[PDB]
Amino acid sequence: AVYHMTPPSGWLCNPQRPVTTHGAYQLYYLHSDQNNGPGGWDHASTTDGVAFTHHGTVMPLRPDFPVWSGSAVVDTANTAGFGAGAVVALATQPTDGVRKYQEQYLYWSTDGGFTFTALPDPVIVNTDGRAATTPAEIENAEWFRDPKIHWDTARGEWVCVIGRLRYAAFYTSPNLRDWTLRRNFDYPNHALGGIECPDLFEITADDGTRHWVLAASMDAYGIGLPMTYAYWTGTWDGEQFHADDLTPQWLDWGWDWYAAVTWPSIDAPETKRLAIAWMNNWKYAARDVPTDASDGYNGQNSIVRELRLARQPGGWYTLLSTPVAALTNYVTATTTLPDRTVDGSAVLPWNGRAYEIELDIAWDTATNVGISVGRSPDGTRHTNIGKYGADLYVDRGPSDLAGYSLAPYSRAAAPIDPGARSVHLRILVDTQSVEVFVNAGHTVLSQQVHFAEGDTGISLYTDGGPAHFTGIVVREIGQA
Repeated sequence: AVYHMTPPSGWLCNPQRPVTTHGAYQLYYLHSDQNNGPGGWDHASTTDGVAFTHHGTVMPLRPDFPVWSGSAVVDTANTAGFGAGAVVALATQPTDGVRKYQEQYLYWSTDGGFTFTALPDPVIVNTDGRAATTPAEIENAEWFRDPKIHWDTARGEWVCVIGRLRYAAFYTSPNLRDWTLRRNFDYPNHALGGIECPDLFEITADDGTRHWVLAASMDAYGIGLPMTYAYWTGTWDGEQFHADDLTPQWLDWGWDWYAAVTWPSIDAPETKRLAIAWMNNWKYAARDVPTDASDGYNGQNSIVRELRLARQPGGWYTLLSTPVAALTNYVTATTTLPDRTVDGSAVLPWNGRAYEIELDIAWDTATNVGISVGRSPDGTRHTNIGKYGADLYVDRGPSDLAGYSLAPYSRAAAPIDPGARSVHLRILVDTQSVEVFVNAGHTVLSQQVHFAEGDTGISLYTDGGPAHFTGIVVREIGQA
């Protein structure tokens, strides 16, 4: 990947919410030497959200004691007693290597999050596990992970949300060590998924109102929905979370945007948040990838995006997404191409493997319009991005690579007004991925695509009528 974070080597997995220290973002992420094997937390730093500097392991795997997802906060006020400004983290670990014993262990750092020390006794015990007898009880005790901590300014205390089987548990604490159980958060459509890597935060909307947001990585594929990140706007009152609407909204409609995490930006923590996700999907994550053979590593993170909460008619709010602005600083060349009308298909006179392409498409009677990226000159390979019916789709099927096929997960789609007769697209193409930001960023589709060396072309196509392709600009991107 030219501009997507990847591990120097090994298996990359769940990113952990970055903390801000030493004037930079300290990102942590699950890492293992063996693909889908046990591991711990590794560390990387980024000043702009694009380029990263890897620092190695920070919370190592220990004999039959791996470290799973969690979160870290800067104890500015020294509420935990490990020193003012100490970086305090909570992570799920299966005690004694026993899955039903998975509980939350605390780790702390006094050097801005570079080295950590472990607290021998877990701060949030899995009592369910030490009583689970029936299959149901055990299955439930085996889903108690990914603690996400948030400082509730209004109540002056720490609140933590933990993922369970189809529900989320909440705990509060004044010192990060002594936690008090609160009321679970239940949602009605369990076909949605069961809550992993939950997110909890406060953000101020474009109208100045403040809001809480509870989210989590799901798996609603069974009901035609994403396997990414869903969120419920609402309020946390210290006892329970009140979702404004029990039907959640989605942040990505692509195949690969899992275990996403968000964090407040440096320049505007209350209104703008940054977000990054592991670009993989458990339907096929456990396998070797092209990069394994070519570079000895497996997995990359998504591009970092900026989020903001916008008010909607009726009084509800929704998040909008956009590529981190800093990406612009890595643009090495900018190519504009003349507007053109095409009826059928046309190959653009440009080739590349890592770039961003923006364009507008307008049509009338056409029943399908789109653009193909990663097009091989032999015409057999390409990823299609277009509008059809009520879908703004991304079809990576024609890009399936022998020995690494992503089939049958080929056509992803975001909802789009079926009456739309034009659309704006901003597409980020890298060596192993395609990320599509639609229109104003309300819908985004992120997916890994295994492009071959020669998959460099771009073509335009329509079905059922001509379309006018305008404002075509391609920005080549170079790494650091």
